Amino acid sequence: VKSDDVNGRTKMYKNIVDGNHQMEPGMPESFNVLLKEIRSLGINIELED
Amino acid sequence: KTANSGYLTRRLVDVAQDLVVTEDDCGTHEGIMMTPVIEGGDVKEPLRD
Amino acid sequence: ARVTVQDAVEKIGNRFDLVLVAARRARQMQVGGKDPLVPEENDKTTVIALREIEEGLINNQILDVRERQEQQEQ
Amino acid sequence: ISAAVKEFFGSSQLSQFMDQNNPLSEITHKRRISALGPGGLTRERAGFEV
Amino acid sequence: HRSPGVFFDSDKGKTHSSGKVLYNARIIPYRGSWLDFEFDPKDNLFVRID
Amino acid sequence: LLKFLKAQTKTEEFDAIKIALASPDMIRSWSFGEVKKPETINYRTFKPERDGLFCARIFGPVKDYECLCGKYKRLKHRGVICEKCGVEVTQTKVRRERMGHIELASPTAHIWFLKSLPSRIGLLLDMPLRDIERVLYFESYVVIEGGMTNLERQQILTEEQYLDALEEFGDEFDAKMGAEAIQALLKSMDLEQECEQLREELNETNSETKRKKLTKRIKLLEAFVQSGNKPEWMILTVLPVLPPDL
Amino acid sequence: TAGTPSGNGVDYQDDELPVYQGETTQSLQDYLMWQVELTPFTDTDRAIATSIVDAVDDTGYLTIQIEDIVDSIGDDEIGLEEVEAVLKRIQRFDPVGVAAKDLRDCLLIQLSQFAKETPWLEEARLIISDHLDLLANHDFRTLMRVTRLKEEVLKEAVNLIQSLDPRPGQSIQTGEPEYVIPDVLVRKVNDRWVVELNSDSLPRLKINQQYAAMGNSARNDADGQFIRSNLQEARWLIKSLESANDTLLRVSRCIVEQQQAFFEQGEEYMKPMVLADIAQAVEMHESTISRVTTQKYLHSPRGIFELKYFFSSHVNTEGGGEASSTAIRALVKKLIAAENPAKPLSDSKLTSMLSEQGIMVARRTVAKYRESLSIPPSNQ
DNA sequence: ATGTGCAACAGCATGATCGCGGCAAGCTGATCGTGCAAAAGTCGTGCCAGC
RNA sequence: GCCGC
DNA sequence: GCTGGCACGACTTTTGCACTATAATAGATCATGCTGTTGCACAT
Ligand SMILES: [Zn+2]
Repeated sequence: VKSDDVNGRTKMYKNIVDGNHQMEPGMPESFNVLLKEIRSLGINIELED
Repeated sequence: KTANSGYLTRRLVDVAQDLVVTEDDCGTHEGIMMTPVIEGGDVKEPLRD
Repeated sequence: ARVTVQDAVEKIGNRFDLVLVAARRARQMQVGGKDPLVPEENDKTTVIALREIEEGLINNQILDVRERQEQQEQ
Repeated sequence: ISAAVKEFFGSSQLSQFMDQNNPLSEITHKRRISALGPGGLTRERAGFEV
Repeated sequence: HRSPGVFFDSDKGKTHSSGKVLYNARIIPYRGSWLDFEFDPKDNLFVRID
Repeated sequence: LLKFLKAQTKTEEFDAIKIALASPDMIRSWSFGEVKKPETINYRTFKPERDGLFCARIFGPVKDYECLCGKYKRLKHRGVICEKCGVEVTQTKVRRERMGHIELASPTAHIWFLKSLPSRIGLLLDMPLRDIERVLYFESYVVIEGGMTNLERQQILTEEQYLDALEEFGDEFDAKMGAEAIQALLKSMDLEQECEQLREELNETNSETKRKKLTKRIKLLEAFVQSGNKPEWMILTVLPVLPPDL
Repeated sequence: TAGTPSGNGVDYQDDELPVYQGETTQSLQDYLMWQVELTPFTDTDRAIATSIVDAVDDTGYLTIQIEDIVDSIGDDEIGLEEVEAVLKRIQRFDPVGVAAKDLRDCLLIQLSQFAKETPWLEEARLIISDHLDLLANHDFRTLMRVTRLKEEVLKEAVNLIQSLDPRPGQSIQTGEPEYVIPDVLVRKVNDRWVVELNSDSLPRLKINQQYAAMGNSARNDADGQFIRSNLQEARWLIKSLESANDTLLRVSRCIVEQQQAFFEQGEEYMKPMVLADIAQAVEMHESTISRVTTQKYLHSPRGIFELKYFFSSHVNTEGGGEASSTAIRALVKKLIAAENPAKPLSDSKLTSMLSEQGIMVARRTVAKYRESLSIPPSNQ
């Protein structure tokens, strides 16, 4: 919430202003950048279900 | 010496990161032998400690 | 003001579960649909929930039975 | 000529901003001996004896 | 910095783990390529130019 | 076709991240297009160059829901590709997701696998890394097949030896000194029979020196067959590129 | 250099592998979205708000029509009544008056947010703003009679109207005027107006390319010699850059040679030089010269900073030989400004004056030159 | 009694070497010409509608 | 890089 | 009658195709794994 969740930042700020104190976390952007980096080599890495 | 201390702490933390108390009682009868630490004519650690 | 949470810890002894119990009680008393069962002394919901746990009238089982009762009511 | 001279004077490891707190810091900085530099010894290459 | 000239060293005599002390000689010019002489643990004269 | 939330669907449930080699077909599947010009942007109009490292026909648009040439620049148009430019009206946040690729027109070897002390190619083909590096840089030839001639399967004959063989053997000598040669020799391998021969050699003869090498080689072989990867993919012919926004 | 500026603000991301990383900037649309996210809106209301704030221009005005917004939604029960309410709610954001359909609406909303007790609230709320705006554009002499009000009161109502912000939302911009002029073509004044070139960096590039490529090749650590592996790429790059600088310098020298008079004495002394004029001078095709001198910039003490502003083919059928319409436009601007307070500046009169001066130009062209960067001073 | 197989030693390449914060300082550029159809774009000029 | 812990 | 925004026939500009010898430089350990060469032990 505090660093990389682009939607999480706005959602948590909106909750704080409203007075909800709820998190609703997500996926940090840094992991997406790392995945794109590793995929930019000849290596495949994916988030399976 | 701070660099050596930091490297050692990093290695210890990583080698022991994934250890968690996940059970109430294993029920094993095994154990280790506890005796006060003696060395020549001097005592370092009594059994109580 | 709960400076120390020892009694609340001993009421439900894990030091980890009471965090979740107080979190859910504070959600009930803050989001809505609930009122404190202890006199409110201009305190935040967190310490009100902690005091309720300390007094012995809040725990996971009764929270679950109240949730079931409200679910069946509607 | 100008490029080399100005590159040495303006951008070098052994030509740094002088301290201006007190006259003592200026005096100390002016007569300062450094082991680093272009032809010197780097920080991590330094043993316990140097 | 180190003055140009000739320096003889013994590298503390702990390299081959046999207790044999190794002597080396270095010639350092102000500008140019270094020249070096070294002792093998089999007592052979070896140079390390540049 | 309104009230679409592609931001909410961006987050999906997942578990157990997995890693494997990427085939050229998979790299093409990731790609939204192919780049062919080296310059990133032109200074003529301060716009990304067509089919370049920084482009807008691929990688998505450059400024919100606008498109190049300004034919379709508004939110009313969605997912529409202009006739003048292949730019698609999109939230311009896909500059961090679309990958693209390049075609090499000549196979090259992955430095990830060839250059490492336990080299996977070298111990997968049971040859030293030195001669593999020599052939990969056109220093020497490597022959394949040639059963009729006296040349072996993994010969390391040099240029002079190649000329001598051409003068003497003439045909039947199939030797190449590029990455195509190593690719072909990796393709021609029959992996299951190789593993069976390894097992037979390991159990028949016992020696503390060759046992470790045979165990490592059979371990790599069984890992390759079970994992579903193809050893040809170690060398790559299609190279992906990073999104511009990263 | 007698006076030199201190170094301008600059930085580069350090102790971070993706060097220079980035830095987010807050624009008008981003601020509008941030404000929208913190007000109670329904899902349909949120969608309408996003759709209408996407259409906000840089100046803060709506570019697309409201009916076009309704069509953009493309859903039932989202008729214009709802989008009107949503837009009217949106207008009262931090840049009060943002997302306004027209000037009238902007002034109406700006005047709406007030104490409701100002001396001339109702005087200019609709009598001046919502009515007779075109009259207020002119001297508004008949506006006093039209609104049945004294001219003294209108003298303060006009000031009150002018006190409002004309273009709200343009005070939010975070862009920096860093679009300064490289002026790669420097020029000084001499006995023959010599032209030089700066910012070549060719010696620096040659030295760096040497010390990298030929430095590695001369280094004996690698087996063999990299006589063509690295050495024969720096040579190609240096030759290409030298050729580019050479043709740029040749084109610039041709340009100054044919345009010496523009720089000498009066400024408006440009000949109507065509691309073929320089093409024959440098023995090169016109397309390459056009691609070369189309955004290159020169640094002149008095002349303009461009290399395409001189390239005009505007013979205009001048009396004696040919002329350039740039000088004609400059003369028209100079003469129109220096005229009587009435300032007729009639198109026929201007054409007659130009013909008397020697510029045989039709009366319809002069109207175009005037309208390009000016308006007729009540010439109608 | 000479020849073949295997274990050990020396040389070589690879990887790593504590955090957090404040001044600071340099900018890391470009590229190429082609000569021609083919296209798009532009300018001097004349038109009708409003005052 | 210089300095502070 | 006077004036001010719209189109047309030459000119002008843009764009893909398209092939183009000299030199910074060497000042840590410390451990680990792999490769090539040599010496010790067994066989007909
Ligand atoms: Zn487009």
